[PDB]
Amino acid sequence: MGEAEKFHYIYSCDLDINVQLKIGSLEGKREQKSYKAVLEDPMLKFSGLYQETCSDLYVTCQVFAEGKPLALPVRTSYKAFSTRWNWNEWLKLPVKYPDLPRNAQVALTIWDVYGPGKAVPVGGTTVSLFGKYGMFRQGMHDLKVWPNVEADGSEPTKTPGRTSSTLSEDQMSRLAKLTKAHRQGHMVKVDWLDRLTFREIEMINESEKRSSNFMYLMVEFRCVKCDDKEYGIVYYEKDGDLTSFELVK
Amino acid sequence: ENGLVILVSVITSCLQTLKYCDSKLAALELILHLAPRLSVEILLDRITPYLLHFSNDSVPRVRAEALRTLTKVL
Amino acid sequence: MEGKWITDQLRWKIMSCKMRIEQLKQTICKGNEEMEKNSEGLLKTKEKN
Amino acid sequence: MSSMNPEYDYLFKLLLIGDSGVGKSCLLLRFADDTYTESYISTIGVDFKIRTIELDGKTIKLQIWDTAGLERFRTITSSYYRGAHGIIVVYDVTDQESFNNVKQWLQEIDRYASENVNKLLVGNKCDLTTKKVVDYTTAKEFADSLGIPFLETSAKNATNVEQSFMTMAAEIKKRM
Amino acid sequence: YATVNGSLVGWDLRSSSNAWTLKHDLKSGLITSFAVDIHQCWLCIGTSSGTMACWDMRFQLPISSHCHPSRARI
Amino acid sequence: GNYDTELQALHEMVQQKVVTLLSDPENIVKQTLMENGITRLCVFFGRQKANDVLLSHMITFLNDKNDWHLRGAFFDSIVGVAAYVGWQSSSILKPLLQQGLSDAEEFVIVKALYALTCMCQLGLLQKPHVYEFASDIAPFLCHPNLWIRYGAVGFITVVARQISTADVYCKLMPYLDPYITQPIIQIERKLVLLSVLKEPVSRSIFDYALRSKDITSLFRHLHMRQKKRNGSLPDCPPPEDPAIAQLLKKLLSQGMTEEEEDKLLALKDFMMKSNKAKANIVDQSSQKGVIDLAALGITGRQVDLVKTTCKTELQQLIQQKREQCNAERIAKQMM
Amino acid sequence: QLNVTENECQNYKRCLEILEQMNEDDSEQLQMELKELALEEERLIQELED
Ligand SMILES: Nc1nc2c(ncn2[C@@H]2O[C@H](COP(=O)(O)OP(=O)(O)OP(=O)(O)O)[C@@H](O)[C@H]2O)c(=O)[nH]1
Repeated sequence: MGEAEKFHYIYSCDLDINVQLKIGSLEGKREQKSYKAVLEDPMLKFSGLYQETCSDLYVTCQVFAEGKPLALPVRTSYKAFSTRWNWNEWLKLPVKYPDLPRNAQVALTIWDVYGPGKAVPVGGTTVSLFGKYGMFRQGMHDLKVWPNVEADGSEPTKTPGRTSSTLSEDQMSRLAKLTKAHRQGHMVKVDWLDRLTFREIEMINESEKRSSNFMYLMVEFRCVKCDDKEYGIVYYEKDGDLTSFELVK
Repeated sequence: ENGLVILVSVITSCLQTLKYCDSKLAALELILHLAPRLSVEILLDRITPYLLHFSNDSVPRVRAEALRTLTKVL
Repeated sequence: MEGKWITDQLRWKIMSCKMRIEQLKQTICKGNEEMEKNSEGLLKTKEKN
Repeated sequence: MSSMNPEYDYLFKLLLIGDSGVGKSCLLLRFADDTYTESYISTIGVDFKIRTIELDGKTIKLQIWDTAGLERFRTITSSYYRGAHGIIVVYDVTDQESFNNVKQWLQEIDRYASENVNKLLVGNKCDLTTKKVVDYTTAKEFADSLGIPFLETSAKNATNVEQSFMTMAAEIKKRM
Repeated sequence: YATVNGSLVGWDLRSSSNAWTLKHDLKSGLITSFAVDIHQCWLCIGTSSGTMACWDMRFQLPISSHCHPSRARI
Repeated sequence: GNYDTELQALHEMVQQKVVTLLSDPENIVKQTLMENGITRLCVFFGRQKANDVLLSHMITFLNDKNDWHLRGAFFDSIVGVAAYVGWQSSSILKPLLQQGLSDAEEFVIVKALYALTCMCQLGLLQKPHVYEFASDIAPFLCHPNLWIRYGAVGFITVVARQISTADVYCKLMPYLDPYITQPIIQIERKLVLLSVLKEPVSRSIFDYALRSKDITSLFRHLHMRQKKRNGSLPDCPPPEDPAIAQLLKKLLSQGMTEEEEDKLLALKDFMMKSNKAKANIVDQSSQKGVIDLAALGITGRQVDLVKTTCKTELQQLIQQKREQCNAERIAKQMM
Repeated sequence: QLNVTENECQNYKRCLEILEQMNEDDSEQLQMELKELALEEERLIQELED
């Protein structure tokens, strides 16, 4: 169990730097279509679905607020993937910290080649840039990718990446959050329990991976440090800092 | 449309004293929704002068929206 | 070239046909494999019932 | 003077880390349990096998933690490195990406691990000579540039694996 | 508290909400008694069929199930 | 009013701002302008002014070697500017298009190839240039990068649709022959050409060659091996340079087949230029994903966790951190 | 311009000679093969349906 007696934070209006999000790796299987699907559209054979190795996919990240795009989409450079889709690329988003509204969301859509000059979405995810308490997201976040749909920027997003606790609690999602909370040292370490519990989590995750073939794209947000202290960006407005009159009627 | 001329007067009387960014954006939302329903004379005389005023607001989001609003209104 | 054009039209169909025949065979092979997996599952499920 | 136990003269926390699908689990199974399988269950969280050894007549209980190699089970902070006595960084000789990332793991070790932690690069999947893409000199220049012990191993074609754990124990004992 | 239908529910008397909910496998027998770790990390449920099932409270997952050789009630 | 004096005032007003934008200190502004209005601005400046004022400004974007997005945006919008300047601009764009097909960012090559596809589709390239570009682009038909690979198909297919059937067989086919598996006359169908393409170079082989520092010696040695297969040289001497000996052994050990050696040579010009471009970027280069606030000079507010709408959400964050911090301490303290 | 015209003329002369020298591929033989491949496809369509 870690410790931190002081919380260091900065108003999003005070961080005059671009917001950068690193699109990391996409872990999971993309399902191939039937031969009848290849008969219906022969161009499918030449699509990236028919490359045996992990196709060289890229994610275009565009920030949306109130359903309107704040800036142009930024794309990961082309990288050749062998056995795993691992971009490990820090993307410089065209949105500054002071220019993000409180309801700002990042839509990341993974695209693959679909014949000559045509790109088709592999899947999309949308994550809010500010948390439920207005704190900008930190650390590594695994976003559920909705297959065959572009990332949606409307509010509320139709392709949400972080399924809130208000919906059906996915045992995988709850356990994934718990595994991460454990890794950071936010959960009590019980050596004997861990070996058994984590082994149980491995069985659950293995079983879920077989039935839920959904892909999860990892995105990591940058962290801010000054004098070795981490600072959190909280949504705040620049101007954030008499009902009865005797004479003025 | 005869009634809308009077309605525009309520909004326009406030745009010069708005203090909060939430309100400044809201004022622009009102102008965008009312603009398609006003007469061209009212648009150029009573709406157009206020958007350029907002373009000098201290909130950068407001300056951008002022340009977006002015572009759509015109 | 009018003649060569007609011959190349046939050659496109032939190469496409070979691809289609091969894809059909691959699809049929997958279908039989799936029917086998479903049959094996059906037998286990019938025993399970 | 202090309390000590006859079951182990020293207890070394080892720790396997490295990208997914490199061989971190199979190294642990091949050392601790002389076990292997082709069936892959992606490690999550932590695992904690035990083997007790004697080295130089002194008795060392190795406690050889696995770790998650998938990113979705991984976090910027990681408390697993805390109190580790040795760290073993693993790559798959058939996976260039898993090789390149070795520097990123050494970034992790240097941020969180014990300041004197004995690293050891282990080139797992060294049975895949048909597909080896990071070769001995290529790694040895890097490993020797850090001065970290190095080996190439296969948990499939076991024998290299044994020397990997013996090496880690040796380099730990030299610190202890 | 544990119920006959195998539901172990922890009612938080501060907020009146269920702090955690565990569902025991009735194949392991009727719940007869339970113990909660002093370190509050885990809890163990004993059953009428002699099964002792271990539950990790930190993750809220059943980790292991073992049955007494004689299957006698706990 | 006087119409020409007012129209000239409008042109003067728009010309002043467009040039003001094409010179903005933030590259995103240039990119935003290119995507949101470069076609509209060409009508605004006029045919003559657009080439001297607009194109001359747009060409300066290919000089930004650090931001590959801008170079990509250059190729995305040059299609529209060129369409307005006219064929009189083609002589200025011709050298620029060849520079794109050799960009450092593999995505810039994809955009440039697409740009060439769009430019050829619109008939913006002169007859001699269309054939000359096809010769430079045909080697890409075997590139390992699927985006580039399909991009090449896009260029070859557009070219094949633009020229006469006689010229396709007499001139277009000879440039494609080294990269196609079968001689099909119906190259005009995108599906046909995609089906007749030879397998691309293996990513391990292609990447290993482009990553080689001695690409000149490697290609020189490869040219000797090719001369051996062509019968021009009776025996290929072993590589004089041990670096080439290591590379040749590695490429063969990685599975370099005779077809892959032939494909590498066809791609020689692209690989050679790209290697130099990558070296130029390295020569110019807080890489850690960490933002240093001391470097930005921003003073953060700090609140001890031990004991307006934005203010309310802020109070909620402070409440959550305060509660969460105490809760974590209690769990450890209880052990 | 004169040289460019001569090169294009030479290329057409060569291309005509090449098409004239390329043995006339049997249109009938390819048509017979195509009829056979269509039958195989029809067989595979029925087999795939099965
Ligand atoms: N050929 C060969 N395959 C191996 C070897 N070691 C491991 N593998 C394969 O790789 C798989 C995964 O081994 P792991 O130890 O789980 O690799 P890992 O880094 O721990 O993967 P995660 O546990 O998900 O982090 C095994 O199931 C084998 O398929 C080896 O030595 N030779």
